[PDB]
Amino acid sequence: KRGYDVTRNPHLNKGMAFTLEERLQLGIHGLIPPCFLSQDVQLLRIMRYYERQQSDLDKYIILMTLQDRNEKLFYRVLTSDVEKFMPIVYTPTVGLACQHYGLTFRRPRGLFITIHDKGHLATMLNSWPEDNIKAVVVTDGERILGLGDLGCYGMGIPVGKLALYTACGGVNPQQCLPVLLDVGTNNEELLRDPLYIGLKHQRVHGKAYDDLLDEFMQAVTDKFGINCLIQFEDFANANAFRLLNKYRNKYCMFNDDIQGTASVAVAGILAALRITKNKLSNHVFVFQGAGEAAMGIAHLLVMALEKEGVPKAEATRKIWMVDSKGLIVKGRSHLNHEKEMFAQDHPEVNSLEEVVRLVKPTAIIGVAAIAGAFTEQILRDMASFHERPIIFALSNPTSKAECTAEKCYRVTEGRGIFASGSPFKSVTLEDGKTFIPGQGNNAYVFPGVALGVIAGGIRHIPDEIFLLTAEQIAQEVSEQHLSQGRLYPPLSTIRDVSLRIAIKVLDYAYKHNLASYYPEPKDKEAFVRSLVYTPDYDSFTLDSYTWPKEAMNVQTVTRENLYFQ
Amino acid sequence: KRGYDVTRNPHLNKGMAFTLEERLQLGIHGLIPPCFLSQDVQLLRIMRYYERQQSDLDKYIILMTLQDRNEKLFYRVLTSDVEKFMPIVYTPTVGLACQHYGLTFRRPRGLFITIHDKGHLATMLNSWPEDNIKAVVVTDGERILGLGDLGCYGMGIPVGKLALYTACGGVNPQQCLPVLLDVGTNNEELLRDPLYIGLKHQRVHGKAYDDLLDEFMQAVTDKFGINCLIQFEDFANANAFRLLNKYRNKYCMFNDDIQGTASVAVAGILAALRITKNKLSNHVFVFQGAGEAAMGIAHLLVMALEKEGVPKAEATRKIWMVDSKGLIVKGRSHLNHEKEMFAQDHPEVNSLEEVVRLVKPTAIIGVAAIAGAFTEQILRDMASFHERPIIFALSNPTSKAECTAEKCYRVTEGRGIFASGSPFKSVTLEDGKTFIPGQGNNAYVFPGVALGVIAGGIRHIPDEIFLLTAEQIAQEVSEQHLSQGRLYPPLSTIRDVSLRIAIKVLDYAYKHNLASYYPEPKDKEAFVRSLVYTPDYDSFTLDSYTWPKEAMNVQTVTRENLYFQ
Amino acid sequence: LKKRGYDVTRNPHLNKGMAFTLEERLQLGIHGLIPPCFLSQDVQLLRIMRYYERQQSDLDKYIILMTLQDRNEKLFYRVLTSDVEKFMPIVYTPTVGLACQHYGLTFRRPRGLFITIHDKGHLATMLNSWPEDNIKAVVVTDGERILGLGDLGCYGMGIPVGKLALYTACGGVNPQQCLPVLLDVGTNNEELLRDPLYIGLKHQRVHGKAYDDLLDEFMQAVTDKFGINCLIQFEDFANANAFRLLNKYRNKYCMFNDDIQGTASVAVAGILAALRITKNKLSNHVFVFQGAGEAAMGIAHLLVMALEKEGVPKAEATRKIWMVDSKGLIVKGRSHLNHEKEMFAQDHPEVNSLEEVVRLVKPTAIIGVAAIAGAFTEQILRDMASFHERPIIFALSNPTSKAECTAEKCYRVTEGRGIFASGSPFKSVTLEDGKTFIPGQGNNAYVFPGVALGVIAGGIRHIPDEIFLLTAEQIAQEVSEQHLSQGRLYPPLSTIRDVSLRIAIKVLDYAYKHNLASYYPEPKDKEAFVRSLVYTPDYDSFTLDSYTWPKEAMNVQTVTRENLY
Repeated sequence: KRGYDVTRNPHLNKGMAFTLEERLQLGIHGLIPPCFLSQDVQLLRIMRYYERQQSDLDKYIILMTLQDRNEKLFYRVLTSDVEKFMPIVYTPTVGLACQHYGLTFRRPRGLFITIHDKGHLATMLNSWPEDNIKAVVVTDGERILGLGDLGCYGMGIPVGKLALYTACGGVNPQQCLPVLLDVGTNNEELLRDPLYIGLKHQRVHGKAYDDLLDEFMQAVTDKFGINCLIQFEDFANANAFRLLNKYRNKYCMFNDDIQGTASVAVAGILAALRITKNKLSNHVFVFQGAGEAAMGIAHLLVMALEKEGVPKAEATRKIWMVDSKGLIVKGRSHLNHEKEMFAQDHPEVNSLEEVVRLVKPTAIIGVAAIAGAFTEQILRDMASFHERPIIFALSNPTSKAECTAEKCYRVTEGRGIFASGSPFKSVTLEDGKTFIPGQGNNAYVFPGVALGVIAGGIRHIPDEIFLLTAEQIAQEVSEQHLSQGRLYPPLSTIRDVSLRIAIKVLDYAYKHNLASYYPEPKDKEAFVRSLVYTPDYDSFTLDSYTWPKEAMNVQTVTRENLYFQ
Repeated sequence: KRGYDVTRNPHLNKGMAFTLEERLQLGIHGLIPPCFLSQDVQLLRIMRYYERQQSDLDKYIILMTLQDRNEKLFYRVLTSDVEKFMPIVYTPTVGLACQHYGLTFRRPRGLFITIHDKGHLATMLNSWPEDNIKAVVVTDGERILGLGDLGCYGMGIPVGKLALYTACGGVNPQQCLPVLLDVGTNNEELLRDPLYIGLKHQRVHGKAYDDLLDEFMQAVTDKFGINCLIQFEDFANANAFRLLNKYRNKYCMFNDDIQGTASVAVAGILAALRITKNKLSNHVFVFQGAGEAAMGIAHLLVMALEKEGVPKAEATRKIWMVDSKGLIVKGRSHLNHEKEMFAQDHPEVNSLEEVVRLVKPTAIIGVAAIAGAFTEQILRDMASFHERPIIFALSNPTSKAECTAEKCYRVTEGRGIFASGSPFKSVTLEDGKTFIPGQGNNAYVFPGVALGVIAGGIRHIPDEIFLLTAEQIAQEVSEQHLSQGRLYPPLSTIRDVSLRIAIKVLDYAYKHNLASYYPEPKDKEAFVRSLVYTPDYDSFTLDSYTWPKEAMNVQTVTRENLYFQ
Repeated sequence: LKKRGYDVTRNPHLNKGMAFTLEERLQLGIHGLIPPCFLSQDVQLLRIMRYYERQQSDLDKYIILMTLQDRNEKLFYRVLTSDVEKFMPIVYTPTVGLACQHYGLTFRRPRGLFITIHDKGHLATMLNSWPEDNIKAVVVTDGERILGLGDLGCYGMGIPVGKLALYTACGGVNPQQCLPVLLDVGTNNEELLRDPLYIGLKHQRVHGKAYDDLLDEFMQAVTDKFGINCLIQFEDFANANAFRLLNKYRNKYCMFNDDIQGTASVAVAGILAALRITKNKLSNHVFVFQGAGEAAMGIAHLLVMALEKEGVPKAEATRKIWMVDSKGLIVKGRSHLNHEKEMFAQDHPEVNSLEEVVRLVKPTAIIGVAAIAGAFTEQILRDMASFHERPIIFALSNPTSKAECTAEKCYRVTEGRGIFASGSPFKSVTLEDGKTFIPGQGNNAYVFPGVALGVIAGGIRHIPDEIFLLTAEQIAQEVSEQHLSQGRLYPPLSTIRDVSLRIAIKVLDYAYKHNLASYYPEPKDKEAFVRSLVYTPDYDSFTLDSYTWPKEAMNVQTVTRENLY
C-alpha cells in the first residue's frame, strides 16, 4: 500500500518513525510532523501517557487507542514487559473494561454476527478487508471468565486473546480475526441498559443456536480454507463441550477454557512430580468443581495416566469430583454426560472436607471459584496424609481463590506444593522458609499450540498435543525454581517457551501425518522462527536492479541501431 | 466509497447510525455492532463522555478524537451549542492544549511543510487525498494569539479555525485544508524540549522565508486553482502586513488577525452610533496598541469615514495610536511603515492617560493586551468629556483586558458603551441599571466572508468587503439589545448571521465583477443555502430506474426475437 | 470487494459487453459505456461467428479469436465449446505456432509473464506483476521446440496461451486460475536473431548451470507465491532438457511434461484400444519404434509399465521393445548410444535400416515419432500385413508433412487390415474396392485436460506415471464397438468434456486410495465434487445478497431519542 491510506493502515503505519526517504517513496510527505523518531523513542513517548492513567481500565483504553493506529508499536509495548501488560489487554482487565465502557475500538477489529444473519454469514465475512486469515477466536459472550454474560460486549475478549497470540507466541496478527456471535443476552442489566449495543432479547438456544454455529464454521472454512484455526472462548459449560465434540474432528478447532486450562494444570502436576519424586500412578486427585476446566483437566490427567501404563477405567477411578451438590457418585441426582464419566461407586457426600477425609488425596485441584474452599482443616488433613501434598487453588480472581499461598505454606508447615490461577507474591514463613508460588496461566499453552498449528497446517488438534505441551512446560522449570516451589517457568520467557512448544507440536504432527504443509521442513526451529512476528518495523525496499550492460544495449532498439548485425 | 474503507472515512462514516440496509449495500455488515442509532442518540452518548472530562484541555482532546472518526457527528456536537464549543475547539483552549499535549490528531489533518522542502511543495500537496480544495488556512505558528511562538504545535490553530468555518458558516469541511509552515522556532522551551516534534532551530527569516511563502501560494493555486481561498492566521506583525500587501491583489487571500478583527471592531463602533446618535465624522479615536489588529481597525475606520464623505487625510487625523513607547507622532523614534501613516503632528507623549487628556477622544480601543490600561482616571475623563463614551477593551484573554465591564459601567456611572474581546457576564450596578456587554468575536466575520468568497469564486477580497460585513453585523443588533448595551448579535444566531453576510458579499462581488462563478444566480440566498454544510447524515441511494416496457422489449435481443419485424 | 465501475469493461473475466442488462449496468456504475442494446450470449455468439467465418485463413481466424479472448473470456469459451473439434486446431496446434511465427504476439491485453535469464534473482518480484493471486495451474515454455516448427524463442508465448485455452475448453479448468509463462533465455533461430523486428532476447540460448538455476528459481518462486500444490506443466522444451527437468522436478513439485507423458499416455491408449480389435494381450505384441528420442522413450516406458501390470517381468517386458534411431537398430555394443538408449539395447547384430529391422523382428506394432517423412515404406507395410493378420501402424510424427505414412497408404498396402492412427488428422479413406476407414488421431487433448482437472481438484501433490497409465486405460474404453469396426481407436473429440470428467474422477479415486491427494475432507461423491468445479461459458451473476431482520427484532434494535428509555 502507498499514499495517504498507509497512515490509516494499522499494520503498516509507522507514524513519525517513517524516514524522510520512506515518506517520499510512499507519497505521504507532509502528512507527518517534521521529526523522524526511532521505535525506541516512540515507546518512550507512549509509556509516559500510559503511566499517567489512574486505573487499569484507563490503561486498557490507552492501549486500545494505540492498537487502533499502530500495530507494531502496540506489540513493542506488549513485548517490552509481557507479564505487566498481559493482565491489562486480557484477563482480568479486558472484561472489566468492556463491562464498564463497552467497546472502545474506533477501528473495526472483527465481525459481529447475529442470529438474525442466519443464511448470510458468507456475505458478512467479505466485509473483513484481510483475505488471508489463518486463525479465528470466537465467543458468544455467555461465560466471560470471572464475569458471566457480557453479551455483545464480549467482543473485547477475542480481541484481547489474539493480542496474546501475537505478543506471547508470535502469531502474525494480520492473519487473525476475532468474532462475536450475538444470539442475545440473559444479563438483565444489559437488557435494561439504554446504552447497550447488542441484541436486546434473551439468548436464542437449542438447535437454532447450533445451526448458526454450524453455518459459522462452514462459512469461515469455505472462505479461508479448512486449515483455518478456530478457537472457542468463554462459551457456557454445556455448549462448550457439545461444540468441541461436534467440531474437533471435522475442523481445526479447540476450546481454550477446556483444553488449554487442562494442559497448564497437568503441566503443574507433572512439574510437582519432580518434587514428590513418585509416579503419576501413585496419586489420587480430588477436584473442587466440575465445569469446563475441571473436566478438561481430569480428561487430560486420565490420558497422562494411560501414557504411564494405567488402563483407562483404572485411571478414571483415581479422580474424585465435587460440584455444588457434593461428591459426584453413581446414581446421584443432577448429573450430566461429562459428570457420569467420573462418578464414583460411593454413597453421597455433601462437603469437600468430608471427601478429603474419605479419599485422602495426594492432590486437590480447585476451579470452582468458591473463596476459601481449601479450609485450614483440609490443608491440615492433606499435610497429615502425605509428605508433600499438592494444592492447586486455580480459581480466578484472587478474591475467589480456594486459599492463599501463605495459608497453604503456613498450615502445611512448608510442605504443601502450591500453584494458583492468580498471581501471589513470594511467601516467607516465620522459620525462614521462602516460597515463590507459580501461576498456572493459560498463556503458557495456547500461543505455542496456535503457532505450531498455523505453521504446519495441523488439520485437527488431538488432546495428545495438549499433553505433550504440558510435558514441555514441566521441563522448562529449572531445578533451582523447583527448590523455590515454582512449578512454572518465568512468564518473561514466554516467547521462547511458546517457540519450543510450537516446534514440538509441529514435530508431533508430521510424525502423525497431521500437518498439511509440505514439504516437511528439515529444520523445524528455523521454519517456525521464520513465521514469528516481531514488533520491528519492516522496510519498503524497491527491489531495483539492472540487466547486464551488453544485454540492455542489444535489447534497446532505436532508429540508429535497428539494422545492426 | 464502499467496503471497509467507508468506516475509516471521516466524511462518510456514520458508525452505528448506518442502517442495516446501508451496511448491506456498502458491503460492511458485520464491522459494526448490531444496533442502529439515530444521530440524536449518538449525540447523547458522546456528550456523556464529554461532560465527564475535568478540564477544557481534556474536552478538546475528546472532541479531536471524535473529529478523527466521524465528521458529521463532530459538527452535530459543535452546532448543538456553538457558543459553548467555540472556545474549546478554538481560542483560547486550542492553543493551550497544543502547547501542553502537542498534536493529538490520530488521523492526518493537513500538511506540514518545512523550509527544507523548498522546491518540492507541489509534490507534497499530492499527499493530501482530497483533490477539490477550495479554502486553505495557513500559519507558521510564530504569533499564536495569546501564547506566542508554538512552532509546529501551531498546526492546531488552522485545524480549529476551519472547524469554525464549517460550524459557524457552513463551509464544506471536505474542501478545507489546514497547513503548518515550519521554518523553525524561537521558543527556547520548544528548542530544548526532548518531546518537541518540529524543526529544532531558530526561525529562518528574510527573503529565504519569503521565497518559501511565494512557492506555497504558487503550488496551492497551481493544483487547486487560483480561486482557492488562502487565509493567513497568527503570523508575526511585520510578516503579516508584508504578506497581505504582497498577495491580496494576486491571490484570493486575507489575514483574519488584521482584517477580520478590523471588521468586527468597526461593526461594534457602527452599532454604538445607534446609541450615541451621531455621525462617525464626529468621533475621535485613541488606540491602545499598534500591532496587526490596531492597524487593521484604524485602516477600516478610515474607509468608513471616507464613505461618509470625510477625505482620507482628514479621516486619518481622527486616529491617535499609542504603542509601548508612547503616542505615535511625527519624527518619533522606533516607527515603521504602518505606524508612520497615523503619526500625528504633536510632541512626544509617554502615557495613554495623558493622550486621553490631550485628545479627549470619543472612543478608546485597546488591543495591546496590557491589563488594566483603561484606568479609573481614563474612564472618568472620558465620561466627563462626552455623554456616551465608547470603551472597547478588546484584548484577550480576560486577565489581559484593558478593563472589566463592571469597572467601565461603574466608573462611567452607566454611560460608557462597552465591548470586549473576552466574555463578560451581565452587570447590574447598585442603582439597578443592567448591562449585557457584547463580545467582539472574529467568528462574526470570517465564516460568512469565506462562505460568500467560496460560493462565488470571488477573485480577491478588497477591504470594502470587510466594511460591508461590519455594516451587516451592526444592523443584526436589535433595538432591545442596544437598550441593554449589547453591540453584537447573539452568537447562537451565527449561522444565520454568516448566511446573510455571505449573500451580501456575493451580491457585492457580482456588482463589482469580482465573482468568477457563472451564471450569476438570480436567487443568491437559495444559491448560498445550497452550499451550506449540515451535520445531517447524507443518504447512499442507488438511483435505480428502468426503461419503458416497450423499449426494453425491443432493445433486448434473443435468438427467439432476433428476426422480428 | 467485487469489481465495479469502468474497469469491469476492461476485465476479461467479468466483462459481458452488451450482454450486461440495464439493471447490471446501473448496479456496476457503467451505464453509458455500452451501446443501448441488451444481447443474449446466444446472439453474441451468432454475431462473432459471422465475422469469424468471413476470415480467409486459419491464421486470420486465430487473430480474431485472440482479440475476442482479449475482451470477453466467457464468450471466447462459448465459441470454443460450441464445436471444440473445429476450434482446437485454430487456438492450438497447428495454427498457433504458424500464427506466432508469422505475426509475432498479437495479444493486446497482457496474457502472462515473460521472464528472462537477465531477471535471475528477481522472479518473485515479477510474479507480483500478474494481477491474479489465486493461481492453480501454470504452463511454461522456453520456446525451443514448438511442436512441428522448432525454435520460436519469445514468440513461443503463444503456445502456453493456446494450451491453457484447451485446459478450459476441453477439461473445464477455471481459466482465471491459469497462468502462461514464457522463459526467454535467447534463441538459436538464426532468422529471429537477424530479424530487426524480433522482440525477444537477441542472443543464442543460454545453457548450463545458469539455465538450470533460473528454472530452479522459477519453480521455487511460483510455489512460494501460489502454493506447493500449484500445477506446473512444461511444454515444448527441447528433448534433452524436457526429460532432465521432468526427472528433477516431478517428485518435488506438482509437475509434468505433456510432450513426454501426455504423448506416452495417448499412444498407449491407442495400443490398448487396438487390443480390442486384435483380441489378444499386450504380452503377445512386439514393438518397433521409428525414432529413439524422448517421446519414444516416454511411450516405451509406459508400455513396460502396462506390461508389468499384466504380470510380465520387467526384463521380459523391455525385450519386447526394439528402437531405431538415426544410426539404426539400438543393439548391445553399438557405438553412438546414450544412457537412456542402452536400456532398450537388444542382443542382436547391427541393422542399418528400419526396413530390415521390420523384416528380422516381424513386429506386431510399429510406432513412428522420428518425424522422418515416408519412413513407413510400402515394403514395411506389405511385410507387416504378411506377418500378422491385423498389424498396428502408428504414424504419430508431426507435422502432417513429416508423417511416417498417410492413412490411405497404410490401408491400401495392408489390404485394409492395418490398424492405423496418426498425430495429424487424416480424413476418411475409401479404397478403390470400396473399403472405407475412419482413422483416429492421437491427440494429447485426450489426456492433459482430465489429468489437470483431477490434479487441481484433489490437490494431488505429484503425478506418478501410474496416473498416465490409468488415464490411457480409461481412454481406450471410451471407444464404441461400432467405431472400432470402422478403424477408430479414439473417442470423438466432441465428447472430450465428458471423457475429461471421467478421467478426472478416476485420477481422484487413485490419489485418495494412495494418499496422494491433499484436499480434505475427501468427498464421498467424486463425480459431484468435480462437476462443481467445472467452468462453464455461462455468464456469472451479480445478485446482491440483501435481506432484512425480523420486524420486531429490528424495531427493538432501532434506537431513537423517543424510545431511548
